[PDB]
Amino acid sequence: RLLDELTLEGVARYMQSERCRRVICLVGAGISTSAGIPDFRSPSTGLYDNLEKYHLPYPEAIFEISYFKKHPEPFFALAKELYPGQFKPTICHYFMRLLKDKGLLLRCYTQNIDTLERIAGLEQEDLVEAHGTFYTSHCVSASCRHEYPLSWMKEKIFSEVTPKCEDCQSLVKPDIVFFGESLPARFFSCMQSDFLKVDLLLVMGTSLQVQPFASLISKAPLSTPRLLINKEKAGQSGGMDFDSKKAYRDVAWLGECDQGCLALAELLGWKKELEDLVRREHASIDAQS
Amino acid sequence: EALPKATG
Ligand SMILES: *[C][C]N1=NN([C]2O[C]([C]OP([O])(=O)OP([O])(=O)O[C][C]3O[C](N4[C]=NC5=C4N=[C]N=C5[N])[C]([O])[C]3[O])[C]([O])[C]2[O])C([C][C][C][C][C][C][C][C][C][C][C][C])=[C]1
Ligand SMILES: [Zn+2]
Repeated sequence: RLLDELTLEGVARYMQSERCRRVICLVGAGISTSAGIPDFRSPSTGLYDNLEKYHLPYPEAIFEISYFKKHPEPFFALAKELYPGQFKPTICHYFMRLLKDKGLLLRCYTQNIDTLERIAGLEQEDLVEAHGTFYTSHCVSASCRHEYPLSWMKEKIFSEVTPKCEDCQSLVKPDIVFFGESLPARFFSCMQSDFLKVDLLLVMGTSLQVQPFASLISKAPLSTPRLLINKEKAGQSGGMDFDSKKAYRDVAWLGECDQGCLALAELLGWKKELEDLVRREHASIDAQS
Repeated sequence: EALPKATG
């Protein structure tokens, strides 16, 4: 086994060894809830528990592409209701930024569309935005593909006018990979090389229920340690094995992503670095307001 | 016919 003990401190010591050079992060909505952007599965607060008003056949229909193309108004109403007053990345995003700054980050595969990874300073090469982004939008006509910015989209969303393409009058959709849409080719290009050379998987803020993203946890070599930082266990059935007698590489830190990243950063000797990074960047954002 | 799709 590569971990000396199945704890956060053991993962930290492994990350300080020379064997751990390439770290892949797999993140979901949980790493952004502390930024005011709700998740999907959490009781009461999750999006799937707050869609009775939109009168949908099933909660996921508001995020399914065929439903959107038939009835886009519920999605854009929900978007107006959820559009954040401020885009501030979390301590978890800035922990990934520290991984980048120290040359340890091979890739961040994110399921989120909030661009907080970019805002925290992760560059395009560092990112697999597996499910797209809200930042750009496109006409849904494949022979048109007129691109519209977040300003145009946000204006149409708050004026409660359904976004329509100025050239062919088709629907304009944010560049989110809705359910039923294919993931970008970059996902499948990166995975091929990334998961042959990964030394540590860091899974944060995801329930690991949406495919093909969840399957990524089984693409790593069997020796590669995997650390989950999440309010609840996830990815158990090559699934996650935290508790069995055969457990050897999977560690679950149950709690807030921000708290677990603070603790791991402190165990690595990065407490003050992460604090300064968060302070400076949140100040820069509050200044550019 | 297409690359793998986002599915719950
Ligand atoms: C196919 C494609 N697609 N996808 N999608 C979605 O789905 C999914 C989901 O998953 P996730 O991300 O993982 O999430 P959930 O399930 O909810 O889970 C979460 C998790 O985490 C946790 N937590 C929470 N919080 C917390 C935690 N932990 C720690 N810490 C903290 N703080 C819980 O417990 C659980 O486990 C994915 O993939 C996604 O992507 C889709 C859909 C999309 C949609 C979008 C849009 C929305 C609206 C708008 C918004 C705007 C903003 C700016 C598709
Ligand atoms: Zn068009």
